[PDB]
Amino acid sequence: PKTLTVGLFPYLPSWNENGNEVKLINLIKDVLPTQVSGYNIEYTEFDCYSDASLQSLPDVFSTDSIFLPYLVSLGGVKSLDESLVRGVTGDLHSFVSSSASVNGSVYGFPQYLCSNFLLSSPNATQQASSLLELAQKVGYEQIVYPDVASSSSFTVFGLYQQLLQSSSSAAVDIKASDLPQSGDQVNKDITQKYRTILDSTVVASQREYINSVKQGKPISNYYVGYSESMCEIKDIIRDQQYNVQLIGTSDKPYVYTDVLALNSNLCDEKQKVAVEVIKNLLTNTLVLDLLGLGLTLPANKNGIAHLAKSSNFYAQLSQQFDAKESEVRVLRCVDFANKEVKNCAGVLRPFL
Ligand SMILES: Cc1ncc(Cc2csc(CCO)c2C)c(N)n1
Repeated sequence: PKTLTVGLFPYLPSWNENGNEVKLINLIKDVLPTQVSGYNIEYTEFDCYSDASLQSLPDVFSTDSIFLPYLVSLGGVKSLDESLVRGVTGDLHSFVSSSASVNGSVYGFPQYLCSNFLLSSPNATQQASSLLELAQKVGYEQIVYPDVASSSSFTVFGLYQQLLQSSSSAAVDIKASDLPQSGDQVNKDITQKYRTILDSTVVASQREYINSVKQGKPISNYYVGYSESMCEIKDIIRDQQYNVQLIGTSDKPYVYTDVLALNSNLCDEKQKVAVEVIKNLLTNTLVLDLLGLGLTLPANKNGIAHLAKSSNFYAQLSQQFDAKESEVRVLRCVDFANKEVKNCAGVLRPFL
């Protein structure tokens, strides 16, 4: 009868000790209430990195803000009042709030924060402000960066646009015309800088790096990747005193944000229930504590502060987001999504 379909961001950490796989998204799911305000609540995994899923939105969904402006253009999302979101999330960083803003309007509740952070060892032989700077200072094959070494589509597409584009505001909104279509459109200067980072990257996966740290013999004192990817050594990061920081590939540091948005076809009775479910997701201390176990970052200052009270890891990031608040950029797409990203990455790859 009256059911609320909730689409969750499914790309959360996963623990594994051979055979048995524990997914953090399952832990969070088995904590959220299935009965709210008379409505039945269905939590399912919503893959925003699938064009098919972006074509059929649920009542409420968690999408990467990278597709948000394009998602707004389809009209499938509902505009929200500034006060309504503020009363749920609380204080938001400038880049976080701007990541949910499209055409001077808020289109969802910021849920997750992420970036390619730099995990520096205690024996950090070098310090840097950009990955280009760290590439020159340390040298050939010294930094661990799995997504760059493996040339992941979103990373190949991502870094290229970060090096190329520049903005005064936080939102770096690009169109489909700004994408290389062949090879004569590929900026060689940008591709030259990407190569320097790739040259400074060791040919090693994430699993190989983690196992090295666990065995006490790290393959490198430098690691770049998602905060969630470091969750299997969160104790070692704390004990041995590893360092984390917002580092840009060049100049400005980039950030991913996942945003809980409401469908445009929601009635007034469903809108209040959806907000209630959302307010639970963002403020429930048990949910936040579970996020802390997977080292994934809440988007609001309150969620970050809560986890910063018992984690030095979160403490550094909270200091980082505050110190470089005006410098952080967020890449977004105006009139394209996954297909055009995968295609653009395929064009760029040979020139790397
Ligand atoms: C919380 C969080 N962590 C990481 C990401 C970034 C990501 C995760 S999977 C994926 C697909 C790559 O092919 C990307 C870009 C995100 N959006 N939110």
